[PDB]
Amino acid sequence: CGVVGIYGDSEASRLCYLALHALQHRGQEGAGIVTVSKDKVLQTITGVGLVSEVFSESKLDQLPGDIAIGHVRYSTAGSSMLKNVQPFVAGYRFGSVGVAHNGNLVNYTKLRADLEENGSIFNTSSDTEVVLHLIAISKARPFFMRIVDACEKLQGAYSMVFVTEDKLVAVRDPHGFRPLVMGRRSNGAVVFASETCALDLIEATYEREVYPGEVLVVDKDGVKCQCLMPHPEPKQCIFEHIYFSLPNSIVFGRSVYESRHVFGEILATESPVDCDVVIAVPDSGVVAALGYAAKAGVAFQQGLIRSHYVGRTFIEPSQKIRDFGVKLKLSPVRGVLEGKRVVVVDDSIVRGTTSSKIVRLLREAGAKEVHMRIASPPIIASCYYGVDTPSSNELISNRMSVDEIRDYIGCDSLAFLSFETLKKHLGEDSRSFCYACFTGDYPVKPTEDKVKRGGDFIDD
Amino acid sequence: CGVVGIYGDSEASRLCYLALHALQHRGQEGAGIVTVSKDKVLQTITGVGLVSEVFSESKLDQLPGDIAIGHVRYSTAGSSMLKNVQPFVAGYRFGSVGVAHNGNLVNYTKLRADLEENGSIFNTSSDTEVVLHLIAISKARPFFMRIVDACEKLQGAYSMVFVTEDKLVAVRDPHGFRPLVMGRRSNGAVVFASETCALDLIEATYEREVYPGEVLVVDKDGVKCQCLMPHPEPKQCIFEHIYFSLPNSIVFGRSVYESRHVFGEILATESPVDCDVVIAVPDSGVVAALGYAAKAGVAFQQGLIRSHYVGRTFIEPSQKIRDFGVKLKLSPVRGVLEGKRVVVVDDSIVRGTTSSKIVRLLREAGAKEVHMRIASPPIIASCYYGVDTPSSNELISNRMSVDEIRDYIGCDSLAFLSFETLKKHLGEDSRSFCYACFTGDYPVKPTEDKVKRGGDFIDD
Amino acid sequence: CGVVGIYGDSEASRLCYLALHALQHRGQEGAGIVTVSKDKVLQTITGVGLVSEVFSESKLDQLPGDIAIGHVRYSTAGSSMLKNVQPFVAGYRFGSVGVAHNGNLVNYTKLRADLEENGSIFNTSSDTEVVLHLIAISKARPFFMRIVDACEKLQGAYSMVFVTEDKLVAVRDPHGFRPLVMGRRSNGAVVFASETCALDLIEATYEREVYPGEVLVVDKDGVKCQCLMPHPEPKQCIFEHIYFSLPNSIVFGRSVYESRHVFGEILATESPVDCDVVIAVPDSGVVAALGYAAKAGVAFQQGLIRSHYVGRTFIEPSQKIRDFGVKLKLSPVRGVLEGKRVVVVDDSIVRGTTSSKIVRLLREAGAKEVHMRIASPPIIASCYYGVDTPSSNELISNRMSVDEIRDYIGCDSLAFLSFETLKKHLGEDSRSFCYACFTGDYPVKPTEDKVKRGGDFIDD
Amino acid sequence: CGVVGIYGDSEASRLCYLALHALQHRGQEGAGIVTVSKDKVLQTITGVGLVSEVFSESKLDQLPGDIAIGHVRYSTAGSSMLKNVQPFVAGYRFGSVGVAHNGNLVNYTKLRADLEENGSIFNTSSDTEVVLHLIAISKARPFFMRIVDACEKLQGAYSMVFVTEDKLVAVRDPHGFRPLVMGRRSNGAVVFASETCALDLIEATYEREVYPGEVLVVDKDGVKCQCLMPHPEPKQCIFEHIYFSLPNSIVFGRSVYESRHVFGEILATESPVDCDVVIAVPDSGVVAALGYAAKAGVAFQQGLIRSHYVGRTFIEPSQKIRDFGVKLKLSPVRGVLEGKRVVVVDDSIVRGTTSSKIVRLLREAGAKEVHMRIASPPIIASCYYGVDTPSSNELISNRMSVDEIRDYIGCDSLAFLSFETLKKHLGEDSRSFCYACFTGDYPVKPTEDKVKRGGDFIDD
Ligand code: SF4
Ligand code: SF4
Ligand code: SF4
Ligand code: SF4
Repeated sequence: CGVVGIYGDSEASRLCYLALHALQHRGQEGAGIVTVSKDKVLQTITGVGLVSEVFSESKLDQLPGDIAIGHVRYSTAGSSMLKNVQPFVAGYRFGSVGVAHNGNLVNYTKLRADLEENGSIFNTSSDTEVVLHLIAISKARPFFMRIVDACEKLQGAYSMVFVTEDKLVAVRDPHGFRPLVMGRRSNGAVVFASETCALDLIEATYEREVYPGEVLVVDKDGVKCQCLMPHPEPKQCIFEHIYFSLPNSIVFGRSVYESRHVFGEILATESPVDCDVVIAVPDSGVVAALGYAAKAGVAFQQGLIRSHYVGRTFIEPSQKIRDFGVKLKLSPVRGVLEGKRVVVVDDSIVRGTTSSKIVRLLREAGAKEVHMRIASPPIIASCYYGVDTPSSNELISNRMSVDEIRDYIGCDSLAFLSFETLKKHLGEDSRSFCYACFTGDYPVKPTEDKVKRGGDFIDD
Repeated sequence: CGVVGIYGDSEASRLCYLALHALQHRGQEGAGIVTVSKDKVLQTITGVGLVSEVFSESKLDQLPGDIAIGHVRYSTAGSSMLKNVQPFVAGYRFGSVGVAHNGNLVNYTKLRADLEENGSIFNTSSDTEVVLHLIAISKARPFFMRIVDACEKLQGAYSMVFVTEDKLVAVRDPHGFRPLVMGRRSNGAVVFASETCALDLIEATYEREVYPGEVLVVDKDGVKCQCLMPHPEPKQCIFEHIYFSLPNSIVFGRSVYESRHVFGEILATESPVDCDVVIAVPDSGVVAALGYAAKAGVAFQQGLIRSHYVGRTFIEPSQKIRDFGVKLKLSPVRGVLEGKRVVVVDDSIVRGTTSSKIVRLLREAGAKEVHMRIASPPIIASCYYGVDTPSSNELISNRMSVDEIRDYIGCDSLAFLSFETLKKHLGEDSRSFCYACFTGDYPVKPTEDKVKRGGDFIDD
Repeated sequence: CGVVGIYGDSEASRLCYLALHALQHRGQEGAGIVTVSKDKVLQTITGVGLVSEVFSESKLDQLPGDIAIGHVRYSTAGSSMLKNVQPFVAGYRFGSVGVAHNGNLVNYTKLRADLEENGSIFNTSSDTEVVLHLIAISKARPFFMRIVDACEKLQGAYSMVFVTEDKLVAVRDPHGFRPLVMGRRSNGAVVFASETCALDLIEATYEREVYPGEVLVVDKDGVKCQCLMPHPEPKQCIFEHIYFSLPNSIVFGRSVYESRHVFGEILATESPVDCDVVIAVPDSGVVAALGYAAKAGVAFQQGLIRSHYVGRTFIEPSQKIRDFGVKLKLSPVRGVLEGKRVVVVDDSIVRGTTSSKIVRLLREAGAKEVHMRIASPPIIASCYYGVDTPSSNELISNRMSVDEIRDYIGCDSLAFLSFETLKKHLGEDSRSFCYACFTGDYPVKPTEDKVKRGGDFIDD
Repeated sequence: CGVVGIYGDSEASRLCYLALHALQHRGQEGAGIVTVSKDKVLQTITGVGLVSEVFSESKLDQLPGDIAIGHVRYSTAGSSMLKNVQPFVAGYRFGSVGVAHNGNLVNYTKLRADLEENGSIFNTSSDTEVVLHLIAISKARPFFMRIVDACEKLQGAYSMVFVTEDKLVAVRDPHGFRPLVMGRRSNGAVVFASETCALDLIEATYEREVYPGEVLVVDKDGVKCQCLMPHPEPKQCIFEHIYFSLPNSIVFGRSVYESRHVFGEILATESPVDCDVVIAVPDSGVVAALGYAAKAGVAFQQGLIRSHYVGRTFIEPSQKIRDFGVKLKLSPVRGVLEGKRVVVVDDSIVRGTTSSKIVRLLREAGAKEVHMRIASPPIIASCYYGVDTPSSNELISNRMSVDEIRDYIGCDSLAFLSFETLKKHLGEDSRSFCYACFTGDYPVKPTEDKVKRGGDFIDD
């Protein structure tokens, strides 16, 4: 998912909408904005669909004010989602507060059961309602002290933005699992975003990361760090660099473009093969493939073309056209592929069902050989920190060998990025990253049965 | 507002939709349904607008199950409503529960402040969330005992339907302020509705009123009254008969058609005037006007015609046409009015602004005289029991005399229904009705500053 | 169908929209407007659905100008209509012209075949495209002379409004089959409409009928009758008074309210029966029923209530609820009907399927007897003049006797309005009306196989 | 624009929808389909917007049949388009016919004036209605002979597909200005499309080009060439290869991918400059830039990223952010640009306004130098053959020098593709291509004042 906050700008809702648009890749199932009116009321509008499908200019017009947070939401309920109320808003003894969260509370069920034992009710099963509940039972003042009280009980990943009647506060969990960054507009306006690309769009100059364990709060006085909670060696999600963030972004202080380009280079040195063309699975693996092509010394060619007009809800012929889902967004250039030995670069392999479709598509297009190259180590464990992966037995690198996956998807060779060379490339910062999906060893371990943060607002 | 519940029918969502349609007059600002899937999960879909604007056949298809409750909501936020989340659903230690409510908790702010003092948060400012909170902090079992526990702390009006993973329960407050009735379908299906007309549509035979102070619960065993909470002398809302319900309805055991027809008769005996025509303000006052015409001995004529295609949002010429809102739904028949002395019957006068528009419309249409007759006593005090009236100083009968209102709206005579003759017509049951809007004396008095239940899910 | 035209008003599109709304009863399948920009271009927007479903304030904004015509369209394709392009616009040697038509060209197929023989193509099968074709092959000048040339070849009914780059012209066929009336606004604005009620809404004072055979043209000079084409004794459609127009209207110089009230009176004198209540089928037959109740000396009671929220596309339970279409818009008042002998008044009986449903509905509501009274003579022949009736063998008065229809619909008695007493009530003007649907004798007879003017813009 | 036809498939409308989707780049302003029902009626549904915005599964369901043509339209009226009625359908003496056209009739106004002189009317100002008119006045039989008769009067570009009650015919004008290609499905189904990519999607194997001057007709007998009209030396649009078609396409027998890659190579040999990075303006110039990077020997990097979620209607901050239109779809990777000398490749320059925006965007992103390279010769003359270019004085290469454009857009160097080296690369086929937009010399010259085919169905 993705979060956004703006303090001190008369177009807070519009700028929040734009930054949510710039982060749309982080979550397509839902969107929402919460803005503080000049009379200090939290107006919220929230729906299922894309940021543009949820917000019209008519609706942005119903959100006047100087402060706003915004959330963009991923969900395996896909388009069959019934309700979405994130950013979550509530009222309690100290006023009104809304929160937008990106992450996953590992100890959600224990926290919820303990709160339920004293009569708490839950409108949604989302972590952010547990965060608000914890803040509410806190007896400390001011608001940031209650945020501190609440966060000390949370295990897991969280990057959050809170909005109140006159404050905007950003929180990054002590491990720093999830990206959060701060920028400033030409006027005093302060913005937080999940990635720097959202800052770039609305011309908020990137200033710094929000630090792991930090509680930044901006009000009339300005931006002030009012807590650097105790935090160990970091564990920032490596999958942000592998897959989840955009190449223009600078997440965790690194250029995502350079990460993926170097991954491609590593694949080419460490698992070369005679080939005539290097191509990508677009648009993800283009950058990595460029790097592979650079080291391998054979030219990159745009052998597959992503369609501009993909919809994700599309008609299919009655007489079966097999693999229509992919053929509706990937078109092969027969001129580039016919009779050639093709190295096709891609960013990962989880289920393995779509890689098979892509290999078949390339072969039907005239490819003589298809050598697959994955710009990531094999994914063996589930993510417990806020991005949905299937269960551990559904991960094809848990069931099958590398040679077995090679046979299953039907390609001549198959090579993953070596985990050890990844750590070598990171070098000094190799200790600053979570790799649980490649190793199986989690920095924060689940205390009982655990969940993916976003399902649906449908109640058991 | 209006509520509906169905237990024991494989088409629960569809039948709930139809009954909400049959109650659409009770509330046009929002609608919603909650249905229990075969796997015992509470699926809910809820939106702003009419029942047909909120529910498509596609969406009814996402609500399979045997149990469902439904709510249809009134709100002075009109079409500018941002969020509507009623019927309200939540999860707590004993499972999942949804509730639909019609009424008003007089002591909401005290109940909410006391709950806030122990760390409760509130997603909405609606009474029904307070009811769920109270149920949740109850330590009793079973569910109906917690309903009893919660209701003993509520002052005010409430007719509610609760749904859980396998039960449907109906609750009527001890004064019986608000209608609630029960009926049975051909199969075992049990339905509760705010008015009998919803029962009539979906062919659930009317069985009985839910009694004041009753907690009916239907499950696999059947319908069982499991509490008849202590209850004073009833105070059923007389405005259900004056204005709020449909003539086909039998609310509080009486035919609403007969109530309004007799009111018209009373107006004609007790305040006659020489006239040539008796007409109504449609479609509300047609029935009363018929009765007036009968007693007065001059013929009823349909002198105004309501338009079938009223939209409630509508374009207006830029060169202002005066009173375009009424002219867009009421068309006079000049043949019936030209040169005649007209007695025009209507159900009430609150603000008094539209009565003036209607008199002007009749005069422009050729009426020689316009004698206004209101099929209700003068409305002087605000309703504290779940249907929105303006504040007491905004009620024209608080500021002005009967003769003063006559002058302000511009008619030759003006007469209200005598309160004493209303009580005489009720006779034996004259003690069973709330009249606070005609007297000023409330059966349940507000403990502090008090609210109207509808609001908007926009947070202070 | 219904037509509208406005000349000389800067809000021509908005006023056209409003008048089309005021005529919405004439046709619900389509709508459209054509307005002349200040640069003398004919901007047109046209769609399937109601006037409000077709035109948004955003779309009215794309139609600036001083002149506009508008059409509202009936079609047996119902909501399954694929295209609608009426008002029809075209360009030809003398500029650009749009036309909106209400009526039916009896000799359409002959006219179209003769035009096809010289290479004409037809985008639609509508009469109005034939009218434009005929105007175009005319070699006369000015424009009204070409209209005259074209109309002399048309047999049948037509009330039309033409718009050009700077003129608005109204045409009524020599028999005057179809209503057309003219009014003036406060500024110079001149409007034509199918019924006076559309004039009344937008405050254009009714001036006069457009006369049978008249070609009125309004331009910068003003309104001028430039042709009173030869026309015989008129044959104005009696069904406008029986069914098609609104009671507020004055069609053909008569009050439709008085027509229907007198019809009710006639039914009561000429076919009385012992009864306890007189009721109507709402909203059509209320006026007639009032008159019946007046003569019969038993009180009218609103025994059925039309629903305000009828949709015409509505969900129905899977387990069969019989006659759900009617039960979804007509609700009986059991108090008015239980155990009583009911006379129910209605405006016609064509198919006879719905009268049976209504009788059954009344009986289920407790009626002891159901005496049906039809405020119209029996309909035996099809209309050849622009309002769709089923074929002659589908008309129940063609198959069955009066006593046979009585048995088929299941009522105790059944009585139609006597044709001879209808002619007596008309008196002097009894010669001025078409009665072909009651007699079978047509004033203008079809020259070959003939059509209903509106089908679909779907091509054979 | 783009055209599609399918004969002999029970899913003709669905397959037409998919092929129109695969051609969506050819025109975004409108879409439409015409399908022949089993009863031999031409059902058509047609609207403004994208293919997915125009067609729902509900609407495809209303188009059953075995034959269908489809059109996708470009229009400078953009989203402000009022009506789109293409594919055009009509009825005439020999039955019913629909046509979809891509091209431009140079002699439209003369053809239309001559047809107007004999009484023709025109619903639209589109060329395709003139084609239908000409077919209709033909006295020859069969249908293809009338097509031949009509085409002999047309000067200009046209690739058309006609549908009748039982035939599908394809027509390519004698110069072959516009692409049209034929393919076959697994069952007998025959499809025509503007580009091979539409064939590829729905698995119709590419068979051959439709030849310049050809009239192919497919019916029950099969595909038969029934006219190879006299045709000069071809003049196929070079802009199909420069800009208009997709790289997966094989238009005019050549791989568009190879054309653009070679153009990039030519730019690098003939106008080199010291640089550190080669980047493209996505996604258009990626292929050419790849070729440039190959010849120049400096690596390609994806220095700009096109946004996936471009909307073409989009909100903008009220405190103006400059160049928001481009910043909303192109994001620079600062890591790739900061301090580097950038060669940025793009496919053309017409107005020159957006190139300036892009250079500014690159400079703000840290580029030390910006060398622009255009993979096309300078565009000096307007296209008279069916794709909209501004007038000749609006083309920046008409006003300014190459060095002058370099200064105006603000880059260090600027180089266009040499026209002579383009002709050299074409070699044998250099005579088979229209270059009027680079030379000024037209193969077919306008006989009088001339138009762009798209317009809007708004009438003068
Ligand atoms: S388990 Fe994988 S996806 Fe989850 S935080 Fe760790 S590295 Fe990222
Ligand atoms: S105050 Fe009036 S409206 Fe309110 S419950 Fe009492 S009688 Fe009804
Ligand atoms: S046939 Fe009947 S409906 Fe038709 S014009 Fe004559 S009276 Fe009217
Ligand atoms: S003028 Fe240019 S764009 Fe037009 S057809 Fe010729 S080459 Fe193509």
